[PDB]
Amino acid sequence: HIIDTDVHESFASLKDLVPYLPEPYKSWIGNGAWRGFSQPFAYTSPGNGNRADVKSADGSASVSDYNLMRSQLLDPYKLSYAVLTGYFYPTGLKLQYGLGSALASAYNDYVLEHWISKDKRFLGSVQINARDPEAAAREIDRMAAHPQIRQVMLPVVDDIAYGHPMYRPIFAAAERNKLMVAFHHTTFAQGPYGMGLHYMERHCLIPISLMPQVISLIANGVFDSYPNLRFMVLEGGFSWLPHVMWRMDREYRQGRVEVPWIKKLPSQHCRERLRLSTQPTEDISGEDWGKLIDLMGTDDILVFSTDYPHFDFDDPNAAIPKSLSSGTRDKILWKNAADFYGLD
Amino acid sequence: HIIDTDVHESFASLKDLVPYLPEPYKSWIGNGAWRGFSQPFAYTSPGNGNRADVKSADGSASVSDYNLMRSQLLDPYKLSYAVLTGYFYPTGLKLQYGLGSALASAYNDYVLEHWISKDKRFLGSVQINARDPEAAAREIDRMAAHPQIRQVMLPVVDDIAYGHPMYRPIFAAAERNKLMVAFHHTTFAQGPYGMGLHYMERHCLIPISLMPQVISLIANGVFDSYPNLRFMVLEGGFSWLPHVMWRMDREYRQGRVEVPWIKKLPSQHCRERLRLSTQPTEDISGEDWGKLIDLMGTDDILVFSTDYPHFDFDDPNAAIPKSLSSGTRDKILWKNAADFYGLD
Ligand SMILES: [Fe+3]
Ligand SMILES: [Fe+3]
Ligand SMILES: [Fe+3]
Ligand SMILES: [Mg+2]
Ligand SMILES: [Mg+2]
Repeated sequence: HIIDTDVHESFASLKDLVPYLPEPYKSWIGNGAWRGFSQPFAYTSPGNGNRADVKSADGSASVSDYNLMRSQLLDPYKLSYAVLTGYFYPTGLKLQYGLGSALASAYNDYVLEHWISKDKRFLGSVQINARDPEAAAREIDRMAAHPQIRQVMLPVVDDIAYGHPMYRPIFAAAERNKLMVAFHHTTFAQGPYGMGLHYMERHCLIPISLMPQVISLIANGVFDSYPNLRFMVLEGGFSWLPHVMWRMDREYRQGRVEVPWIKKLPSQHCRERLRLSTQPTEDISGEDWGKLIDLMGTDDILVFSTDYPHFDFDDPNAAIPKSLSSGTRDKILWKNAADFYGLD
Repeated sequence: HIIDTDVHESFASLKDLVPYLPEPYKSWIGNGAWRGFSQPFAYTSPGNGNRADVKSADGSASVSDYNLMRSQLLDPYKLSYAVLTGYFYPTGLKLQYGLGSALASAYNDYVLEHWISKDKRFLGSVQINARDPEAAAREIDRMAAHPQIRQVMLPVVDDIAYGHPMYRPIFAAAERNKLMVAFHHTTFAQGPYGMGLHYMERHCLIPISLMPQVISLIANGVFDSYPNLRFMVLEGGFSWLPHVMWRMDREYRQGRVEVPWIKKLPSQHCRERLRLSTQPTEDISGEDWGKLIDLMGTDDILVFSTDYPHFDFDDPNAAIPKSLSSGTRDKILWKNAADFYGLD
């Protein structure tokens, strides 16, 4: 039993969405008025962000061929489930919201037709344009129909803290439709002072772009006001979570006159309803895993992911220390995710 | 012994700096053309950011009376040394660099005459305007000649990552003058998406404004370029340091080719020359302290501080768990700081 919570599929070409777009957007994209995203840095690994044996058609760090994924990932590792978390994140567009929203819908149509419908091991994400939270809510209502769709994907761009009350229609729609919430960094993710000055630094900063989302959701009452949502943060690490939990607890105890809508200790909200992917490895010893899980106070929090097809892919047979107890190992590799997605 | 690495003294009024200012800044400040900083949020603790029993003359979260510090902190605890870290950080001025630098200089004159020269337990910090690194370097040259001056303060404002090469004259001047480097957050410290929406969330975010300075300094070669410098990050916590060290090590291994100037593993750099204060408390058990020290791989890193006179003052007799070994406790309470400042 293995569930993979982070897999990056994509179209082969941006014009694959033209059949799904209404005019004028259809003509804008068909005639080349916008050519898509191009990450604002050079990858320093061979393979251009992917493993060396995976290329997408448009060059991005993704996979555009289901046959390649099935033959490299799904079948060889005998995955029970693989969560498609996308890669084309229209929330990265900072103007022309009507365009970003039409791209979000068109992308979800494309993935349902050429991915999710091809394999029962897939669990799908609703991609959205979070800059129009009401349109995003309507796309969530649209796509929650399909029983394999299980979460909404909230992309971490440069300028959005998702606990801002502007975004509440998104979480209300997610809850309404029995979908969970997932967070993933974009090519625009940054620290307080930018992405740094080199690729290696930009990549060190990815955890720093994501810890404020946990802090934001809790301080602004997102956990308290949608009790049926669980929240999964992918690819930001987990070794920092003891500190984020203890810190939030201290600030809650000292400052609760200011935040009376928080009705549990932040650490308790997190143990109950926050999940963090294990990928990428920090190359940590087995006894160090056990210590960190102790400090977290539970083994319910970690979910396995490979992050196929990216360069720092986590081999399922080597990422999770086998010295861990069997109950904990089963939780990390599949039970924690299974409970998150309401499976079995 | 006990050495306090974080104590916030200030002037009683900004006009106290007039006697040290040249024209036209002398007249600007004396006549009230600028009235100083005023933090952009309401404190939610009784005490306006301070202990309920300490009030500064200008209303800021600091202490302006040496007699009060001596009888509330220096004498009652038998402090061997106290590091005056300031509070008024002119780097927060984002224009009129000439004025900002004259204020740094004036402030340093004030502190030497009315604070440092009054008590041999004080270690002093050079306050600067980091927006003009060449002027900042001349002020470091000017003040380093006093023996109690032992470090330069690098304030963490909203928009400065100190690893950017523009800042190298500051590190060059520190190393040349045999001073160390300390970082402290300002009232302008923030995360990637601002300082949040509540005071409690702004306070949660402080460690997020400080972790990127460790990442910036290492990735951009500050550690390797200035091997005789030691770096202290204050008030950011320390439970996050294992993640930051592990992450940076991982990024280094997979991306050396981009950063050949980094001659040691980031974790080794940190174990040897990065220090972190223990304040404020996260309320964690002695057992858990020992596990975190395990995860950093040394007990050389932590330095005690009270952060007098702030609301989350750490009492020297209760902040450091007693189940830790006496060696570790001695290192934390004074020996790590003594070696950092070149004392005893
Ligand atoms: Fe991923
Ligand atoms: Fe990735
Ligand atoms: Fe403080
Ligand atoms: Mg000196
Ligand atoms: Mg305290």
